[PDB]
Amino acid sequence: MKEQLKQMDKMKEDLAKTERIKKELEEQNVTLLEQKNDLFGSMKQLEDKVEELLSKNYHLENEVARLKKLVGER
Amino acid sequence: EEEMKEQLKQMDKMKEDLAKTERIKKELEEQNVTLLEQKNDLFGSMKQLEDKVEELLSKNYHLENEVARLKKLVGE
Repeated sequence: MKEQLKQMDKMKEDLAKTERIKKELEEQNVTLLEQKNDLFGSMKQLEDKVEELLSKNYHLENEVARLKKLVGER
Repeated sequence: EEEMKEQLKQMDKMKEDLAKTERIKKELEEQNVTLLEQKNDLFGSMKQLEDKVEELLSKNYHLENEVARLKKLVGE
């Protein structure tokens, strides 16, 4: 019966360790989900930015081309 | 001294509380490694998006200088 109290003593520290690590992982898990979400939010902003710049790029190409003719270039 | 059955059992419930917690722990490590991979892939896409943003900003800049040059050329 004495060894059990001991076997239990060790077991208590193992459970305590495993539990604390389980809690760290839960927190980590929560941080990752919120980080993936942040990246989705950032990509949506960049995609719209790319859209906007693309329109500006196409508009600018049309201006240059028109002005190229007007001045007799290339 | 017949109190042993109490802790001898308390011992058994602890043996399972430990196996359970370890099983959940390993599951979480697993899921977290997955989320980590998914987080990196997303991060990569974003970077590429950023690469595209810079390139466009750069082409547009050159293009705006052309308009400027050409306009000046017309006025001379």
